[PDB]
Amino acid sequence: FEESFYFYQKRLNERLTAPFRKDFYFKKDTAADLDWRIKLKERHGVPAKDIGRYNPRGRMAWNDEVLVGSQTSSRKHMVEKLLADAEMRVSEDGEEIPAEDRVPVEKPMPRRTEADEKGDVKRLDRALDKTLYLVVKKKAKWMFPTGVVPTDEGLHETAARILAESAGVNMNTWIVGRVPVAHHVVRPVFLKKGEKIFFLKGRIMAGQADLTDNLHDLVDFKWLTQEELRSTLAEEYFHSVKGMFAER
Amino acid sequence: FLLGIKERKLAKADRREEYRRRVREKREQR
Amino acid sequence: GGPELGSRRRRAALATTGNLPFEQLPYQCFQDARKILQQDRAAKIAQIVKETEKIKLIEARDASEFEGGEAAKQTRIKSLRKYIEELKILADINDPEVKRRFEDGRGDMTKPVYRFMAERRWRSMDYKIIAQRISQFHVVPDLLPAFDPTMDVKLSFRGYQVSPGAILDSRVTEVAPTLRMQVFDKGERLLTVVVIDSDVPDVTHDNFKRRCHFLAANIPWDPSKTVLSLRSVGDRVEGDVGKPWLPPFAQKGSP
Amino acid sequence: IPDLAELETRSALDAPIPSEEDKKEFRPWKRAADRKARLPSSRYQYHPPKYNRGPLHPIQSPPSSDPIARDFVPGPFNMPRLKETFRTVMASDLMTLAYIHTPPGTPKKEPTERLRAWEGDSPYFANRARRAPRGAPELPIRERDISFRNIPEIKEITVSTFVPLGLKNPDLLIVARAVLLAMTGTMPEMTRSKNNVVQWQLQANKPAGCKTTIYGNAAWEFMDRLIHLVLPRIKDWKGVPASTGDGSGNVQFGLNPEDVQLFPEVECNYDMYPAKMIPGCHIAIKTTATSDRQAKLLLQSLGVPFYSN
Amino acid sequence: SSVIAELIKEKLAARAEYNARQSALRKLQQQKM
Amino acid sequence: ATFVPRHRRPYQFTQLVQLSDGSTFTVRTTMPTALYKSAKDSRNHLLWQPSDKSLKA
Amino acid sequence: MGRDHTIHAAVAGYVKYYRDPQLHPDRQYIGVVFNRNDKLPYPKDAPRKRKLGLVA
Amino acid sequence: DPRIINILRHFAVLSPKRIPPPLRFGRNRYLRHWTIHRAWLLFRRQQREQRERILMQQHQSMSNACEELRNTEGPGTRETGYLYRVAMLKNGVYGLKSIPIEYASRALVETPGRQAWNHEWKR
RNA sequence: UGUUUGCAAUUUUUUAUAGUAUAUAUCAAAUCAUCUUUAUGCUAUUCAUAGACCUUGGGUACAGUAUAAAAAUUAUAUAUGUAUUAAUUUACAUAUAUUUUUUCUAAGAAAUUAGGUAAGAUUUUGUUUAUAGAGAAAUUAGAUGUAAAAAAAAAAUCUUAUGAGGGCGGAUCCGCUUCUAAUAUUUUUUUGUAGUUAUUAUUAUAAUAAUAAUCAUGUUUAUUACUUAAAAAGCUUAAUGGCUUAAUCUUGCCUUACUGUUUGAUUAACAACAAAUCUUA
Ligand SMILES: NC(=O)c1ccc[n+]([C@@H]2O[C@H](COP(=O)([O-])OP(=O)(O)OC[C@H]3O[C@@H](n4cnc5c(N)ncnc54)[C@H](O)[C@@H]3O)[C@@H](O)[C@H]2O)c1
Ligand SMILES: [K+]
Ligand SMILES: [K+]
Ligand SMILES: [K+]
Ligand SMILES: [Mg+2]
Ligand SMILES: [Mg+2]
Ligand SMILES: [Mg+2]
Ligand SMILES: [Mg+2]
Repeated sequence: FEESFYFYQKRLNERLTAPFRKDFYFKKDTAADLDWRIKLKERHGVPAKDIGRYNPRGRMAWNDEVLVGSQTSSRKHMVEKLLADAEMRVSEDGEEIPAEDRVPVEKPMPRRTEADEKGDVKRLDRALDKTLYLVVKKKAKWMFPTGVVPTDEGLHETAARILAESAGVNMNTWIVGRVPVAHHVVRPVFLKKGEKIFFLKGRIMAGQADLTDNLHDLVDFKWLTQEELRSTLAEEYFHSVKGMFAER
Repeated sequence: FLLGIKERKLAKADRREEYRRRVREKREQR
Repeated sequence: GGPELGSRRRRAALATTGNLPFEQLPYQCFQDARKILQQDRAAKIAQIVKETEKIKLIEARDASEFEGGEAAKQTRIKSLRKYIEELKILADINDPEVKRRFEDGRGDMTKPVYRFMAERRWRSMDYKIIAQRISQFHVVPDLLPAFDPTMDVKLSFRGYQVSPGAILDSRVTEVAPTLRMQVFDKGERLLTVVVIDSDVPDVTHDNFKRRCHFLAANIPWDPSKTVLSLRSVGDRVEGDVGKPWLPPFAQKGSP
Repeated sequence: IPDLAELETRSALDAPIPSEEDKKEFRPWKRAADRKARLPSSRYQYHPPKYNRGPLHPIQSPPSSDPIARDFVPGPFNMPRLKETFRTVMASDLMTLAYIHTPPGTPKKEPTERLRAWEGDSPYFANRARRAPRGAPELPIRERDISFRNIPEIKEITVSTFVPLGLKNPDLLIVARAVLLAMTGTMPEMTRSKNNVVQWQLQANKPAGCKTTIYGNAAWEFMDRLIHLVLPRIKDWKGVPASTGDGSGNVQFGLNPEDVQLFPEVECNYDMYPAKMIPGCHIAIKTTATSDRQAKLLLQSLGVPFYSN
Repeated sequence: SSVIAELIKEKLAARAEYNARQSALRKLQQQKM
Repeated sequence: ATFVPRHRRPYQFTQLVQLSDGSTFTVRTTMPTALYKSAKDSRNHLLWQPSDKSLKA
Repeated sequence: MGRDHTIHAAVAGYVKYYRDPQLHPDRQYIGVVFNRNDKLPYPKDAPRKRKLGLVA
Repeated sequence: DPRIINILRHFAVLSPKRIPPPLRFGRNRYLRHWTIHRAWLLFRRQQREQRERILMQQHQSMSNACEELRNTEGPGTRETGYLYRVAMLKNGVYGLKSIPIEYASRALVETPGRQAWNHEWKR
């Protein structure tokens, strides 16, 4: 619906926006002007490349809507037309370049990388449209980097140290702040001492985790999504950290 | 005005068709 | 192709186009937007079933259980009942045909949806005028201490609509006028019509007195009725005529 | 259920989607050509008036959201990548970064009247006028905490240029009006002088500049190119001054005439404007923040470096 | 334009009729003035 | 009588902005160019990438 | 009220100096009542007290 | 002067008398836009109430943690509420280096770059 | 056929039919200059048609991923080449004005125009924060807060009523008078404060309790109501008073800045008269 709405609004702007004056961008009798007129002629006078063929004036201006199952509104079609137009169609001397001689433009990169296909959970470029979470196994139960809070340091100063001792210092990270975003309280057994874990949100900009020579008894790590966390973390350990999750 | 150009355009079409016809008869004769 | 089908454009469009419901027109943005409203109305209806069953649980609950007694039990169901009425309107407020049927005057006024748009339209231009007449003509506080109209009333003399507070000729205002009323709430009630002339000059006491020119009671009215002829109040329609229509008049010299 | 019975039975939102056989025969281009005649016009002919002549005038004007209205602007055309970033990654960080805890049973804070009143036993204190704003003559707005219900965001941006030399060379104002037209995508409004200075040859009440204003998505897109395509290209740029801010949440800063021609819209057609006529601008960012520090924190979230000066 | 021609003729007749009444009444006013 | 002003907006296009990092995104602009490649941007600047080492009396 | 802000009498009555905090909170008015024992400002909900002023 | 005429021509086409007129839709056409408009705003309502729900949930996760942290004792010989009082300090939160620019500068993109992520980054 | 081409959608009115006043259609006016050739041309391809690689031509295309099948089509004069005629007749093309489609040199870039009327706006001055060039002094953007699901009930103190034609003395006249209604006032006796979304706890996805948010079916540039001391700005000229709920400002239409006569006042204009001032019909 968003694509259909954008395309629907792009044509309503064609009927209300002032026409496009090529004189203000292209000088008459130049490589750019000739290149623009040739491509404009193929688009049937429409100076835009992402609204198909539609004339805001004339006797056929009322027929602006598109029927069901149309490709013109898709994002793939929009990007395809904009890329096929970025290629020069006229040499610097004003002569049209042959069809087979035109140099195509470098196409964009695919949204799904090789990691998505391979399914490597230790890669940070996987699920580029979702938020990944660093989960580490302890010699076994999966969890986040955790540790005891000494008497000299605080909550944020302790989280920074544990992260460097567990995941190494080769990560460009930033602790959001001192406020904890979630807590998991394990009541005591009247015996065993309870635990009041306080989690601090963190964000990684670049780098990769390193478990070599870690101080804690850590074995493996993996960057999981919000959907894969509930399948890995325990029920009680997940119900307490799910409130910190985001939309994506 | 619009239909005026229409009628005057169709009128010129007949004249062009009369020229196309008559000139064709000469080409065949030659 | 007769007038029973609509205007010329419809009878003309209904002869050169294909027979297909308006909601089934194959348009991309129109069918992607209709699906958003479709699966939404299904959620509103799923909520009405959830809230209706919640009142049963509260209804079948001893008032003693509630810390506030029976007083706190009704204020909770009241908020629930009012919440359902809003869901019955939001389920059809986005329907494109409910708007078409209402604008064409073919809307069923017994349903909350049409009575909602009917009042929303009346409160846009007609209420602002009648509200002004009550103030500029000093109908308040003269006749009543305070008055806020809640229904529409359009009176026409001999088939001619009269503007609110318009000077009419003594000959035009000689027969009982036809009241084109319209109520916006459900149910059937008995109405009482009164026509009062509040400017009769009393020269003996140097003041004005009010005179009733018409009075009728026990007139059943529902949101489906629109026209009421004050001529036949006890003959055709049910009602008790307290005073027949008196031709309005004004002596020369008085305002 | 009686409630469901009160709903529209002839629901159009519950009809099945169109079919392929009926869609293949739906050819609007063929209907007009096949008709071979002009369809009679409808009897409903109401057009929005050119002037609003009151709330009780017979002919009324429709809202701006009505397509036929004279003020209708086509809706959004795309989702700016900057507004999607903020609402996705940064909206929660600002809330988590700046956050103060309130006990569960904390009583609501009642605001104090900033215009004091005289209270006492003196018979004169009764009808005394309210005291003046203590300190400054105008009351400053109070800061609102950054909670989950108040997330500072960008609202609009005003790009204004002042060309005093346009009073002598009228061609300097025409070029300035065209630069801001392409840079922002709107029709700038000409501005006039308000003071006279014989030393500067400034005359009041004469056109000496222009201005624009972009709202909604148009503002996020301007910041998208400004921060990621214009400012990085300025030579020896230190950042936005740390002193910018009107104490109410609006950040202001200007660009040199050599930095305005770096805009992708101006450099593409640079040879169309006369030489030495591309002016600077005073870019004013208006945000929903309620303080001077909340604005800097908002711009810091969008990748705007601030240099101390 | 099979059945629409009849409706068009009805529209044309409605217009040609008014144009006749307007010209038939405008002439009466010019005689009274 | 309050005048109802109309919007005077110039023609706008949909442009693909390819950053120096290779990433692309669509934007709304007035220039007719379809693809705008940026050789210098935040992804290629030291003020925005202080930790980046490649750009780095 | 006159052109020069002079307040005249529009009917035959008795002058009254009063304050109507309902109409305007910080204004003082002058009125004319038909009965000397009337008290202005009249309550907004009471009927208008008017005289015919006509002879038959 | 010739170049300036190219500018005046650009403003002339934007004159109120030159710009296109207000739209003129029929009923079936007007109703079709009425649903597209009635649905788009509803779509925004769903995206808003969803976006505002996550903000309320994330906020309630902190209130529960901070509230609990305010009652904890320790670590060691530390009075109750110490970590809470230290967790509410805003030292450098509103400074110049508050948020790292490397994170804020990286915005979303329709498609990734030649190198989506940099795993070879070294301190 | 004015009005956007798929279909009863604004207000009033005309006419006609049914109908016993209403209903439907139709017409006119108001609101608005939306631009309209159903293809006659273009485009692509092919087939003829010239010979040192030309003009003019006939076909083909089958259109929702809309299409070659209109992204904008005029007239006229001169003159040339091809070509044609009884002819500067016709067709074609250029040579270049000249006109129409107003669609291409920004009036929504320009005046401080001051009265009548209607609508809309409501601190504009100064002070102050910030802002390429820009400084003591140039432009621009800002400078209060609250509310917007919703109340219900008991008594009392007045005041009002062209309320009950109240009662009693002299229907609507007047002083005493109970009752009822309404506004206001008590800090008053309280009762209720939900629903929705989400969190936490208990209980068996639901229920209950607590906590938090909650104007929102609406282009978030939301909107609406209320509030924001005083001075200052503005209101034809000094000074004083006044106006912000208009006497200011903006815009539309206008020119009552009208003709004759006339009322009551300025505690009987100026401590007389006269020339005056305001107001009424
Ligand atoms: N708008 C309302 O009706 C409404 C209702 C309740 C509360 N609020 C409050 O007002 C503020 C803003 O409301 P909002 O969140 O609904 O505004 P919004 O962000 O959804 O709309 C702002 C602008 O963004 C555009 N937009 C919205 N979604 C888009 C998309 N997917 N792609 C491209 N453009 C898009 C809109 O059309 C509009 O131009 C918030 O504080 C909100 O809680 C708004
Ligand atoms: K939204
Ligand atoms: K003030
Ligand atoms: K005026
Ligand atoms: Mg000022
Ligand atoms: Mg300065
Ligand atoms: Mg004036
Ligand atoms: Mg005297």
